[PDB]
Amino acid sequence: DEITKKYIKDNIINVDDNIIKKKDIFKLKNENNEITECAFEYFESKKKFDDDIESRFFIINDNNYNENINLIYKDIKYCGLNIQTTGLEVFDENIRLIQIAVENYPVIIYDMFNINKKDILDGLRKVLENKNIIKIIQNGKFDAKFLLHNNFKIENIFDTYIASKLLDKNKNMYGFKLNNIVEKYLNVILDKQQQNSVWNNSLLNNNQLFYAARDSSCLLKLYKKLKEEIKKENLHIVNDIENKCILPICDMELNGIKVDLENLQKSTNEILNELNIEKDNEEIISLRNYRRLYKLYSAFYLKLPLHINTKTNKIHTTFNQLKTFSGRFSSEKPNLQQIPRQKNIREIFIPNDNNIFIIADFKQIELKIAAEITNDEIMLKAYNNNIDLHTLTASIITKKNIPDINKEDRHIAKAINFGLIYGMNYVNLKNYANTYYGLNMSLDQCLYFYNSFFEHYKGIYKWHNQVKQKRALQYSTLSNRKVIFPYFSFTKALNYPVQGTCADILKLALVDLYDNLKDINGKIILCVHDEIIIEVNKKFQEEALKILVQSMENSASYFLKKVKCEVSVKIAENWGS
Ligand code: NA
Repeated sequence: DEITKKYIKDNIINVDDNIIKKKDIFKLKNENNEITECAFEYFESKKKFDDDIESRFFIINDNNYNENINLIYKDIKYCGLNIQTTGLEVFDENIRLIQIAVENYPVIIYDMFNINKKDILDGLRKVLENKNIIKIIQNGKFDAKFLLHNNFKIENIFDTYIASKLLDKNKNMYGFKLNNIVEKYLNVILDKQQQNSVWNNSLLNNNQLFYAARDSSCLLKLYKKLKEEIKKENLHIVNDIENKCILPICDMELNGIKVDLENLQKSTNEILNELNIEKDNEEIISLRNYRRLYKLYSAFYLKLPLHINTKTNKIHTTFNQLKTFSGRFSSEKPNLQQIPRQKNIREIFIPNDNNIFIIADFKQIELKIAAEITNDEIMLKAYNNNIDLHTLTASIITKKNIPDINKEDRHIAKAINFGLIYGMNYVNLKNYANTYYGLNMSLDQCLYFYNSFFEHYKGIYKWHNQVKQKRALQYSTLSNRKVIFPYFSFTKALNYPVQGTCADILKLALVDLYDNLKDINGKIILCVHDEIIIEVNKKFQEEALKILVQSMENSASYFLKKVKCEVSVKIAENWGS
């Protein structure tokens, strides 16, 4: 095979006989400041492509290299970053190729396997590092993980998937592939034909480089149009937050979380013993106890070891920030939000030797947001004077005073608050309290709760009547996250703004946290519900404490402009304390 052996010096296998090595002159304007033209050797296709998408490209080996190529980067503002790797899991794979697409230029492809001189990469590294160069990516979290793990400081990322996923206003589950997005906004059907490629071998296939290169080219025009649609429907803030939240997410996944095997397998054998005890064993006893221990055992304790990286005893879960309807985070394999909320269990999660955990929580942020969005004078003033809404509600229900209040009144107040705020009638309220609070409150009594509640909280009353009357399907957030319902659901309609705003505060907090937590080399570990976990060296204890508090408070203060959030923090050696 002579045609196949045609471009072996460039580590390319010519299968379809469709590749051409062309050496020509390029019109650069760099060097010093004068227009300096330079000759390069690029590759082109014999077969002409249908629509107008760049397919010409350079390949970079340690053998063949031209410093002048770096001059292409000089004075750019955005580029199409797209890498190909030897698999999925970064920790057990290597980066094959790294591609950069530049306006009106053929794609630049670094071959990482054949390269060996570091000097070359300095161009790539400088670009990726350059805070002022926008790197356009498809599924940026993935590539970003690989790069950060392979030590490539990246910054200023624009994610096409995020853009497309937001412009969807969350009304479609599928249709977010590169081909689909391009086919939609650019109106160009990609040739596709991408079979299961093997980047592991040192010979690069012919067609795969073309298609791959195109997958970079389209990111430019696509970035332009998507950018335009974003700034049109006012989603700049959202995009800013999310696209900046990429790196924090990568930090979470890369850092993982260490687990103690002693207490783990101890609890395994113990709960297993109690399980078999219940197996050998009124009604509530056998049923609830057996199935409870069964879930804690099989559905948790037996599941967890699957994701334990044996040698490190770390769990590296995968996070998602747009697969959630509300907008909050979602973790999978395992699902951290699915793990029980007890002390005995979570105790098995520990920091590393010279490190220590810091765990922050947002207190009553749901009702705080609801208070501002609703703009209820009574609730806002109650918060401004540092008073728990449950204490308030309890005082309004029982007509007691703050000294004469008692814990049970706060209990009832909790049921009433979390019940009625999210819109529900006194009947369902009785069921809700009777189920989740075990309170035999008469229907008349719950009616009294309803009337007193809404009679006092006129803000909430107006909010409810507004939503219930307009019966809108479109809904937004303080970050302006638009969502479209299929049908008008009252509860969901009331709930979405709150949950969404909460999510926004969490993400913005993680971004600010990721940027502030660098000096003491502090690590981000976890974000579940309304609590965040960071791991820092025992030296930076009080420091990291102040940092975390200030960061979250700055976020909550960014969105909320007339409510002060209470961030309760605990410096711990365990998740449970
Ligand atoms: Na790709």
